[PDB]
Amino acid sequence: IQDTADVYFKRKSDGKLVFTAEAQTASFSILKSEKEINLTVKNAFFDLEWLAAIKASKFSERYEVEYRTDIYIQFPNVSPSGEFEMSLENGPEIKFEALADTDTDEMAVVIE
Amino acid sequence: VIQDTADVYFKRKSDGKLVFTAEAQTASFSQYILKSEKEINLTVKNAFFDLEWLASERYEVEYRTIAYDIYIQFPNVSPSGEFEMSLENGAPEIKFEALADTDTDEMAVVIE
Amino acid sequence: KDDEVIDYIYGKISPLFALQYIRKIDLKHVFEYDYHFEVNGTVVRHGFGYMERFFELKESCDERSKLSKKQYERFNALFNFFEKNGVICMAKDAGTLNTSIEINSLAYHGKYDVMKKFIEEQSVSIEDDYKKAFFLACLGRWEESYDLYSNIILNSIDESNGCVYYLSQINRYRIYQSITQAVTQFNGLGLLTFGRHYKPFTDEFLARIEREMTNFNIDDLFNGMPFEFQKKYKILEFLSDNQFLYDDTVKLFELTNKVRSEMSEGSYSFGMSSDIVVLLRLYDNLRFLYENCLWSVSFHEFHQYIRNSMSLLIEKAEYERTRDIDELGFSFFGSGFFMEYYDFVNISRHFKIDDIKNLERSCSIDKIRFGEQEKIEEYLVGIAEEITKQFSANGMNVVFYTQFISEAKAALYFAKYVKLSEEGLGKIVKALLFYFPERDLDIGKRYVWLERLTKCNELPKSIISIIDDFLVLQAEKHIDQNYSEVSSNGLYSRDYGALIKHFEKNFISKRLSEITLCLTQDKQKQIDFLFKLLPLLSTNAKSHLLSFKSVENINDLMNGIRIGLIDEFTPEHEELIIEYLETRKVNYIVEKEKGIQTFSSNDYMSTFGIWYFLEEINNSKMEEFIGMDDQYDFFVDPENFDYKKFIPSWLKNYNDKLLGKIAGNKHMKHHVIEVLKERVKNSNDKRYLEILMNYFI
Amino acid sequence: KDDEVIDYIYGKISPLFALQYIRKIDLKHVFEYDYHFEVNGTVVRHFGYMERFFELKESCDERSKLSKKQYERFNALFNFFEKNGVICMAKDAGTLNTSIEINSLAYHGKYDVMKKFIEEQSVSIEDDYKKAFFLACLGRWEESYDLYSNIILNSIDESNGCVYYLSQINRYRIYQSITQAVTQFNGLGLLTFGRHYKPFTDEFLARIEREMTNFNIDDLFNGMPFEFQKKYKILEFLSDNQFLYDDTVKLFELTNKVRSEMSEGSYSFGMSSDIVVLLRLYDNLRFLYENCLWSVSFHEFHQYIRNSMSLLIEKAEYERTRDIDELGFSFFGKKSGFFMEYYDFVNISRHFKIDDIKNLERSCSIDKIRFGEQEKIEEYLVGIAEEITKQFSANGMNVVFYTQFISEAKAALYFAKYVKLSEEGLGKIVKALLFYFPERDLDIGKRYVWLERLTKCNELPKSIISIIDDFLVLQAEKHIDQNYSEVSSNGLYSRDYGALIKHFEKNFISKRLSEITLCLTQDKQKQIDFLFKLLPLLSTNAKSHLLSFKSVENINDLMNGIRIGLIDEFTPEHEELIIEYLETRKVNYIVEKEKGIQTFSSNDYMSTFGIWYFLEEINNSKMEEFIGMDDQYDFFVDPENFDYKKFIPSWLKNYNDKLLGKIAGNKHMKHHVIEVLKERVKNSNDKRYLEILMNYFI
Repeated sequence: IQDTADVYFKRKSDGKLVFTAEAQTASFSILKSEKEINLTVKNAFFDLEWLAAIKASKFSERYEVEYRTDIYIQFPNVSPSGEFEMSLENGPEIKFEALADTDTDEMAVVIE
Repeated sequence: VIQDTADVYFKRKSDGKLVFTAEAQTASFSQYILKSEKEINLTVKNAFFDLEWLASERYEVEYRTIAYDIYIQFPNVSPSGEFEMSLENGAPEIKFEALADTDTDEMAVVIE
Repeated sequence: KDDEVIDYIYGKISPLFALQYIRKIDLKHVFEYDYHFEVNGTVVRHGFGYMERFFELKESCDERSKLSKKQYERFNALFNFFEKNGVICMAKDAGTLNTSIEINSLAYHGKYDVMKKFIEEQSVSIEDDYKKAFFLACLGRWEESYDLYSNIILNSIDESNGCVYYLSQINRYRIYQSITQAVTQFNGLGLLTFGRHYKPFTDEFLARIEREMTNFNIDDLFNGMPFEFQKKYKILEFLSDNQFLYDDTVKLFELTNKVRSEMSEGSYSFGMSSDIVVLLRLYDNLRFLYENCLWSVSFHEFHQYIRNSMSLLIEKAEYERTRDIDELGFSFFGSGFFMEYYDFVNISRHFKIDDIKNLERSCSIDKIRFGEQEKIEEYLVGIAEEITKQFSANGMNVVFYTQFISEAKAALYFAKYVKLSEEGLGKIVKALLFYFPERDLDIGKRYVWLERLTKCNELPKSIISIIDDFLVLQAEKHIDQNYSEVSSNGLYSRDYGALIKHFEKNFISKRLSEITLCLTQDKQKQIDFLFKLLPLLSTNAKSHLLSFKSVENINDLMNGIRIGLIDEFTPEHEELIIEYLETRKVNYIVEKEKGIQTFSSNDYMSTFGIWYFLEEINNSKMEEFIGMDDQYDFFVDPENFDYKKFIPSWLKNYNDKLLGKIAGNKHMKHHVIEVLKERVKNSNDKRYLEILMNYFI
Repeated sequence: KDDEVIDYIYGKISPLFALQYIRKIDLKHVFEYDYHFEVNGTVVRHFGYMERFFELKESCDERSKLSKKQYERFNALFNFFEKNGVICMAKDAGTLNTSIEINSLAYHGKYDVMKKFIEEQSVSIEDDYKKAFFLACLGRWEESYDLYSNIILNSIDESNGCVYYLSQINRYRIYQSITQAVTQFNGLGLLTFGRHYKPFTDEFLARIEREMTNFNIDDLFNGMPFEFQKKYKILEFLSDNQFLYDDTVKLFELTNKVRSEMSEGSYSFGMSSDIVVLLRLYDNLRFLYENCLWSVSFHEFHQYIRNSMSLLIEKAEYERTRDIDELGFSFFGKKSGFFMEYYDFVNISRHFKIDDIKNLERSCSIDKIRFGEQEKIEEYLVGIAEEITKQFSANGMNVVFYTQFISEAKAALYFAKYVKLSEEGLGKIVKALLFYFPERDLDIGKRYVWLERLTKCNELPKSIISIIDDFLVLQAEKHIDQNYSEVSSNGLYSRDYGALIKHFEKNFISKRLSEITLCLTQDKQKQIDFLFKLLPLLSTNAKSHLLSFKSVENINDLMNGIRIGLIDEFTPEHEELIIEYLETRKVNYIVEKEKGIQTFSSNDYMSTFGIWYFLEEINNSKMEEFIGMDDQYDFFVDPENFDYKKFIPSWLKNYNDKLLGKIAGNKHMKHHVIEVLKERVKNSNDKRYLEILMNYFI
């Protein structure tokens, strides 16, 4: 398969694109299971129409991630973990993790 | 317990005149009709040569240390200094390899 | 003259009592390359004996008694300032040397309440306002910090102090970079992360500071200054450089290469090894930066430097912990590394979770002994008190949130190896479970971090009560019919119950019964959640619950199997199993033309295979269809087989019983032994060795 | 205007055709931080300014409207971009493969070609620049310094500032070279070379120290006209004492990234970090070498290249040996891995020391790495051997060039193990290694080790055997004098070329050793002893004639006869000698207990005696009549008394297969061995401890 893929970020209320990037790193770490999927992408441009104190609350949205490379990779539930680090040289790295609800267990889907 | 800081004396064999003195820095030891395969490499620290000595050949090395007398003898040694001109700059280290003559196959002695 | 020795040292070092700490490796410039001071005291010569005479006066009180009053005062100041730094004597007269780090900074220890009290206090002088500006920058109040720095820069010239002027210029520039990158990250990325647009600093502030900071180079500040200051404070010259913290990185790289080469060869170093140099340099740089009130939280480079130094030290300590010896080596070898309060704070503040996980992978921090546990408990209790106080009210400092939540997370993650008391553990658990933000720790991460805290503290009654209140709150949150928790770990609310039962097997909750005994068939999304927590309530409440809800779905079936409700299997369960395994193939043969690999994360089918191997489910119709998954070559036909289904990861994924049964079979044993030998030979992993030494021979 | 695009690129890049190679990462300063060129071509924005120009490349119709001057500018820009490597934009990027090609006579070590070029007549100033570099490389340092000084003198008159500045830097660095060279030649040069060798006279140093005073590397850029400051900002980073520092920091960051990805087991997409490391290393190498810059005088450049190559090898080993799930097998099924070429071979040979290569062999497995372009490697090795034999066959040697060249020659001959050679090249290399390599750098043991490692893929044809025969004859003639004794740092002596010959030529006799053996007498000692080492290499008549003179009356002769296979079945009065030795050892032992002499000698007679005991050849009761306190004999006198350890943990890897197999065949120490082996394999990483755990023990 081609070594470069494309990443599309969408919202789970209207199917509206949020941003588009190029993939950089993918890490994949009664019975049970305990696994994590961390995705790191590169310089991303946000959607031209989507752009228009802190309380411990979870009144957030849900998001989907699509990898295109035909090879299709679907992450239905994702959460972006943005870390804040200021640098010396001054003059965009985005990370997210795959989620999973407790009744429709699904963390990664592959379509060939 | 050993002080972990010994003193090394480098002298000329066939005569005995002391050549120089140094501080031990690094000691590396690598290993029917049996055979021997082992090498001893010694690296010392800032050293000054004998005043009288400055004005093939064989040499001996003596390590002096105390555990609270502990003596280490290398009868046959060979220096292996290498020329490496460097940036900045304006005492360097000196490397020895333990030799072994074919009559008496001895390359290291320890005295307690 | 013996009384003339201190004239030269004073005439070259007099400017240096205007600071709070200087580096021993930074003393080379003040003496203009005459001697060299090692990182652990001792001085070494490199045309009159200059530094030898002064240290000679120290060991003979008789010789220094002939000095006058001014000379005695100079000697006392020099001796006290040397004692404050760490310069001791010459190398030729050196002896036993032990160095302990002691940073006197309120910022390092995270005394936020003390810093607030000091900020509210009245001003005294210019240095007090310097410390005040640093404390306000640390505490997330950035606008007042910028204003105070500007006022300090304004009045430093009138107060006739140049070091304050220069350091305040540098601090204001670095905090300007801080606000610039802060607004840049808050605008284009805070929309998706925080779920909001949050712009604390208004347009006027940025408009002012961008105009003021234009054409303000970090370099040339030293040159654009009086020449007397150029001669007196050359030691600060290296601060004014864009490519800052670069020489330390190069020296760290060289020392890392030396240490790795010595680890590979297996050599025996003498005296001051390279790792000791790394530790001393790291401590020296830390003390220099923190004690001088310099803004370096705004750097990922300082964090990288400290991370690399600590990781190298841990790896080296692991190497000396696991190494072989010889007889010659014993004749030379014949000083273990242990973690203290300062190392704990360094790792907590400067490491991310990924770095700590990498450290745990490569090294074994369990075998490392931890000391000064009272101070560590105090630090953790302070962190928990701060988080609960700040998040228990209607307030939060978002910038301080971004600079503080990472350290709080790392500290609570590294508190696994530290033994705590009952009250401190209770406070930490309450602050972690009731007030930690949900965007940083989901339910799975919360459970993992709570569970890892019981490795050395067990589970007293107070923690169980706190977990009970947390579960009651979750149950009340599940009243709404539009709630659903998502975990990045696969661990959900039905794990606090298992954790509770592992320590308090006999236990019922007095508060969950009422919400269970106040149910109705229309109160869905609460019956489902309470089915997770069935073993936690009374038997009467249990039966009242299992009346409303039957086992009519597969998820309920595996739930009842999981919580131990069903021990012996029941009819019409293989009915559901065969229905699922038939619908999967019914969808399979229509997607073959479509070509969908559909490697979902659902583990129902492998679990069904494992159930098959234990003979609890056994029936001819089970193998009627066979799905897409490769894992049925294990439990449906161990002779057909393939390259692999997912065995290589599943030997480490499985448990002891199934691996032991794997060792008890006919033919796949040789394939397993071949793959295991290949893995252990062409890799380094303890798990592949344990399953090779214990269950296989 | 579409014709106006090339005015700006020429107006900002016009100076940069005054050089021979520039770095893509160094193109940021010439455009004053407008775009960013990635290390492998593609440009990224940070009015489309190079976008239009790169559009003209793919459409010959659009560039046909330019005038003659515009067409010439476009041709020059396109050719210069092609020479560098700038291709297109990232958004229009495609399949990219980068190959390194350094056009420098110094890199390939064409010493004869360099001498011919130096002897040729001068042409211009750049020719003398190259001449000065070639003279500095070739060890002729005084003429190099003089040529550099003359170039600096006449550069101002010739009006070429770049030559002036580069010649200043080169003269300063070569001045450092001579300074450190004489400093190291005075002290520690008396002991190594066994002489005081001072090539440069007092006048030279007296002149250069006066000339070079108050000559800082820094501020050279500022002390030049502002036009040069604007035009050649790309060279500004050369004038810095703390040079090669940014590359080190970037290498450290990339190393941390690569190690973290190795630990996690992640899957990098597209241009990974190791590709960046390789491309940056190649770029820096080409920049420094093609511009004729004196950087042999740096241990820092050697360190940088060493670190880059070691990181690349470790990464390649990881991807070769990594544990792979379905995803990795799917995405990298064909295993487009890392393989070694001529340039990598030359880099490793020139920039690595023997210790570094040994560390690489310990950590990695270079045997599994495939080597290509073997004809060029054979040519390089043959050239090295020809140079060494030409230099050391006559009465001359450039000692400074000797110090700069012998290390690379040693490293190249050590790394030639993995390269398959032809018959003639192997013969030349072996002859130059055995007959002309200095004895102060390679003793007999190192010589034998390096010769033996060369037969892993080349076997041993007849010519090599003949060369070894002449070497042995020369050694025998050297042993005529009664004051000669060879010393080895490895324990391998002249009685190993015979074993190496017999391993490939079991039936073989030497026609020249017989006469020196058949011309002996009872007073010709120190030659009979040496010939006893080599007995299986002679004729049967010569063998009997030699054994007529010398009996087995000493222990060394006994173990020699055991070694060369002279004695198969043991003989009486041999246990007599063994008992005498092990009685005298204890007789000296109990007098030193009060004195307290630990006396760990390196002699292995007693452990070998124990090993002989366990094969029942020496079975007796008077052997346990005494103990030398040595721990090693608890194995073979009382496996039940035991201790912590004697030297077992290193001796499982020291022993051979037969004795380990017999160790597995015993009563009680097996469980202690299994415990220590489990402890070693658990709390360590070593393949050997795994093999003895998987093969001889279960």
